[PDB]
Amino acid sequence: IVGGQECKDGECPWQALLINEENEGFCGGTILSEFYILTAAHCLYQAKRFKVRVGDRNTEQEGGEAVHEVEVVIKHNRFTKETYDFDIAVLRLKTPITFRMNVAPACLPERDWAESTLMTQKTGIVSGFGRTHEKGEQSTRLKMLEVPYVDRNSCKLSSSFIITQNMFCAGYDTKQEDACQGDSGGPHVTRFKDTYFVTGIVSWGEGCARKGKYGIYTKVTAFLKWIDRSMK
Amino acid sequence: RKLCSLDNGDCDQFCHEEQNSVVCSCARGYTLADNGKACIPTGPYPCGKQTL
Ligand SMILES: O=C(CN1C[C@H](NC(=O)c2ccc(Cl)s2)C[C@H]1C(=O)NCC1CC1)Nc1ccc(-n2ccccc2=O)cc1F
Ligand code: NA
Repeated sequence: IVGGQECKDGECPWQALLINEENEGFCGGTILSEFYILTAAHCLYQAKRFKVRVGDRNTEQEGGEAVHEVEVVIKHNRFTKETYDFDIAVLRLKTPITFRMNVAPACLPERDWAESTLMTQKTGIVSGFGRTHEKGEQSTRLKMLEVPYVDRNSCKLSSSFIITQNMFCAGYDTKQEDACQGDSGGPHVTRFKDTYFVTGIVSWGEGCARKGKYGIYTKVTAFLKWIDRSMK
Repeated sequence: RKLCSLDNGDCDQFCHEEQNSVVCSCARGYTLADNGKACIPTGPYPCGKQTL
């Protein structure tokens, strides 16, 4: 996360972190329930063996932080690096998460209500332990960042790659705030009356916080049914 | 003739227009209140709520 601020206690409880073998987080995830984490399909190709940590906010102090092995990985069959289209996956954990301080699931919204009510808000919230500068280092602290929804037309113009209807853009033209490397797979959530609903998955960007470029997110409304089926 | 486009049909969470009226509903882990508008958590860690 470039810009934004550290999540305060209890504020980003659906945040999960994908940790490789050398125990370093490389992607984020979103807690959807006790057994399932939402993440980006493209994260899967940055580790053959990885686990999921929850409850963390500072990777420099080690209570409540907890690691979970992944039992089953459900990658979208239509994902591909060529396009980054369909950039989504669900993980089943081998042992269930116990919800507690800093560990709770985000809500899956109903699709049409989310399109007409969540996606039409001004901003959503993205969070992660990813790099705090494009070339910087990952943050030991969980951070969050308010990101404006950006109009699909503008993002298309702004972009050097094809933005599909399974993607949306959020962020800033020039302001130095964005998600970044290491945030991929993590939550984009939209608050509606004190409740936070999953609206996006950090997916990709040309750099991080670049001028004239935005954050690109998997559009969760496009896959609410797919997640449902993946979780059953 | 009621709409979700005005104060979300007075719903706490999901709103749909049904037979010229609004019907509210809630995410899993919540039960719709008797008043038909509010969403009442059924456990202590309902989705989408910060653990404050
Ligand atoms: O592959 C990267 C790598 N990057 C991704 C990362 N930024 C992000 O992941 C995000 C930014 C904002 C959001 Cl949201 S996610 C920064 C930078 C990096 O890792 N530099 C490492 C190098 C040392 C500098 N970006 C990327 C991925 C996919 C695509 N892409 C999109 C559509 C079609 C094909 C395609 O390749 C374009 C890209 F520019
Ligand atoms: Na930008």
